[PDB]
Amino acid sequence: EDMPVERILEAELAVEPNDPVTNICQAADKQLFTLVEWAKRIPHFSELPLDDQVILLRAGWNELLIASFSHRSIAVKDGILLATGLHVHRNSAHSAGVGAIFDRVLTELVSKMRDMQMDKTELGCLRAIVLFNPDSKGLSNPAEVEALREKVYASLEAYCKHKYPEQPGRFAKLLLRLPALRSIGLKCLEHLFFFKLIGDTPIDTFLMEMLEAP
Amino acid sequence: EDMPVERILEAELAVEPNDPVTNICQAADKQLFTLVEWAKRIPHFSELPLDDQVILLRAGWNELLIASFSHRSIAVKDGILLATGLHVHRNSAHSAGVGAIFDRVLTELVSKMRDMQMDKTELGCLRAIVLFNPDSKGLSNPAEVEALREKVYASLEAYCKHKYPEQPGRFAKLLLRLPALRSIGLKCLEHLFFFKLIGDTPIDTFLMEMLEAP
Amino acid sequence: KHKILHRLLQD
Amino acid sequence: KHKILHRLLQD
Ligand SMILES: CC(=C/C=C/C(C)=C/C(=O)O)/C=C1\CCCCc2ccccc21
Ligand SMILES: CC(=C/C=C/C(C)=C/C(=O)O)/C=C1\CCCCc2ccccc21
Repeated sequence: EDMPVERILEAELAVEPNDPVTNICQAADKQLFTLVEWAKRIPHFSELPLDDQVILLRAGWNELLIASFSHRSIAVKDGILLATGLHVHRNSAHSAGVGAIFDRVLTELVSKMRDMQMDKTELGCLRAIVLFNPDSKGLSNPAEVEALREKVYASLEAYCKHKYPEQPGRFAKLLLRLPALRSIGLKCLEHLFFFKLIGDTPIDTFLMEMLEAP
Repeated sequence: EDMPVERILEAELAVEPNDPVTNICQAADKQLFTLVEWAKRIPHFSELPLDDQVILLRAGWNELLIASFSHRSIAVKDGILLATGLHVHRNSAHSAGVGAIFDRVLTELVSKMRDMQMDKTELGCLRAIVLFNPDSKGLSNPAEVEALREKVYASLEAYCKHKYPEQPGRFAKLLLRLPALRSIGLKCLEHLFFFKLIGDTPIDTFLMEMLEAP
Repeated sequence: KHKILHRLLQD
Repeated sequence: KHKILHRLLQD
């Protein structure tokens, strides 16, 4: 209740209108600023105590961004579209040493989003659910964050069973990409931690801050 | 269609009536045999080509077993119940060096399963969905495996919206533990790979086979 | 590979 | 810690 899909969609439309790995890290730092503004546009998110807002964003920033550039890449042939406006083809990513993860992104996320034609409203609700992760360690009131998560998918299901009546399994099919997003979110994080360790691959301040402790 | 929740429940009832880490690895090897019999009891699972049956089990054995001992541990105070009949208390697991993961199991899985009172029929359908992972690499017909996954949660939702009419968000709440199960499934796997590397901690043949390549 | 798994699935 | 994140959230 009090979690309209319209406010969520607006949040999605409001924020978004040589080494392939470097370009990706730069695009990630860039989007981290936009991610905060986005979250602020999510209903009741700003009513949470600052500390809890920090925990939620630091907990899902990686999954929230991977989902976004994937959906944006639905029109791309064999690759993804970066916020910076650059394309990263599968062959290019492969020649950089991150072909395994890249393929998982195209196969488990991009392709699947394209086949069911996930709309922006559906994307938004999914990211909102990811944002409202009640399992986040440190939350001063997990039950509260839990309450918001349920309100989000309550609106999403209503949206689906109203926009796509012919597809009664669309709602479940949307939630069934979260496990893959969690898995891919974790692998990507491993890569970032390795890149930081090695030294090569420039990492900006905000992206760098996210790789802090915990 | 042709995926009754009764067959699934029966499958769950049919299979199940000093170092804490060692006892856990032994219990894992033990359950791996029971897992196969279980799967065979899952509708249409045996109609898939042997090679695909191998891929599906090797892909989800870890999540399928973690979910099962967690649900079984719902009655436990602060710990889990092993198939072997042994209890592993949180303090004990902590003193073994696996306290971080153990806590995540009690907090994100056991506790959450206890609060909503997930029933065996719900547990079964969830594991069935995990078993039918269409993202598994190597599948000769992913679309087919995909079809079965949808039939499973189609029956589960019907079951829920018939057994717990007062809780319209129960279905989604069940699927919303998969991301956590995927995450916890991966961390546990890391531990097993480390234990094998180090040398200590005896690992039986079947458990050992699962840690093969890929 | 997967010697045991195959045997248990065939039986 | 989380210097930048806090600033962007407060503004
Ligand atoms: C964690 C991450 C944030 C994505 C940022 C973007 C791209 C934002 C935007 O441009 O929309 C994803 C990464 C960066 C770490 C290396 C592994 C990796 C491999 C293939 C594709 C992406 C990634
Ligand atoms: C992967 C795994 C299979 C579980 C097997 C059982 C327990 C089966 C049953 O007795 O029902 C889970 C493990 C084993 C690896 C070490 C990390 C770990 C830490 C805490 C709890 C469990 C685990």
